[PDB]
Amino acid sequence: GHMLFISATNTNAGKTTCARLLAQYCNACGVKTILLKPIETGVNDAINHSSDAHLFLQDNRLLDRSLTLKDISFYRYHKVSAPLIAQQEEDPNAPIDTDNLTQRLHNFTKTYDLVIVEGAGGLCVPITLEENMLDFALKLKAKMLLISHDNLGLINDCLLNDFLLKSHQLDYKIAINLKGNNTAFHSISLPYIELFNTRSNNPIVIFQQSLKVLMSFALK
Amino acid sequence: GHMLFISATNTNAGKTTCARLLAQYCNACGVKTILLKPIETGVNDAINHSSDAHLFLQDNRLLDRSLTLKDISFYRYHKVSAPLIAQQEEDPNAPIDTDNLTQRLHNFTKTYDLVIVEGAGGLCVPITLEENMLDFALKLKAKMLLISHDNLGLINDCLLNDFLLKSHQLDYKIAINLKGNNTAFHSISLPYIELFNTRSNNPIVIFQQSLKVLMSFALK
Ligand SMILES: [Cl-]
Ligand SMILES: [Cl-]
Ligand SMILES: [Cl-]
Ligand SMILES: [Cl-]
Repeated sequence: GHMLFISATNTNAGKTTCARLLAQYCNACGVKTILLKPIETGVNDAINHSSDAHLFLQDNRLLDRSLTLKDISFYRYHKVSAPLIAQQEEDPNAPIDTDNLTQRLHNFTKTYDLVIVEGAGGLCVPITLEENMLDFALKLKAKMLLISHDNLGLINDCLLNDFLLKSHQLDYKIAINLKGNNTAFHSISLPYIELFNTRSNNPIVIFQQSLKVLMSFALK
Repeated sequence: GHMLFISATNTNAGKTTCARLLAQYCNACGVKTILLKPIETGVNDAINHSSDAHLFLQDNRLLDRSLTLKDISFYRYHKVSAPLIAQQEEDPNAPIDTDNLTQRLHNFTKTYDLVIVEGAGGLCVPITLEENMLDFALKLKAKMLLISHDNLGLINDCLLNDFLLKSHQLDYKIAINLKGNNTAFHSISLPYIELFNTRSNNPIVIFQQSLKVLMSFALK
């Protein structure tokens, strides 16, 4: 090992925040961890240095000053769409090559104890006509951490993703990104999360309660 | 036949609007159609007559004046949660009985050409500890219409649901509820929907383009 893919149930989940918190925690525990964003849409790197890859780069440069954006993010598009569409429209002669990405990402396992790879869009978002984000995670042989939002509706979103993930050959965890000012989660949604977890071999966790558990998972 | 379950990808999809439009269309074509909402959460019937079941009732009373709310909706809770939680908290001695619901819903096939049954929450939302909305749809032997929202993100949500639905033994269609003022769908999300549909035996449709197709589907 070790490599951990991070995806989200939905665009509003806050996966980048969670990825940064987990890598900060791992680093602080002496587990040397890098954050990669191999594919990113909706960017404009001449004008905005606040993309996921830029935030990752900032964190990463605390371990290696020589890193640059192109070392950690490889396919970057202005369009907000799914990567497949953004690619076809902006770079028609350059399909996303997941073999190349697998080599680039796995090279970092020489120099890091943990390589965190953040996806874009969700598990089912297309990268090529043949491959989605989940297919890429499967090719990488990574473990998966799927971040959920904390709003009403999270049960359906978590369980949709759980069904997809349990139906494929990978080790995964679903973690809810619970915000500090959320006055409803515990009384509205948590009761079912607790019931679900009694009946499941793989429980849904709360991210904020689970830094040690998720580091253990990632490094297992 | 005929019975058509209606669910949604997410809370923001507008399934009730779509259900009402489809039943209006069917009625206008001489296909006598009733709208049922067997389970509803987040209601307060003393104070608000604008719940899904109330809207359904209004439409239904154009065919049968004698119908009342209790004829078309059977388990109603104040809590916004998943039905299982709302039930456990409000009516601990009265679990939702899907055998009873199956009998009640199927009785309407005596008097209607099409029975539309709207769920609550989504396919994976729990009704009992053992059954979710999809399990209930499967017990009913209904066809399924799953309404999607039309925002960025719809690809992942549609495909998550498609995976769940294709993995079970039922006839389904996914339809996007496209709003009139949406200035982004066609250039951002539709290109992939079109690609997907070339490669699928069961295409994702746009609800507004598909009243005749969906009526044909429901009555097939
Ligand atoms: Cl994020
Ligand atoms: Cl929920
Ligand atoms: Cl609705
Ligand atoms: Cl989309």
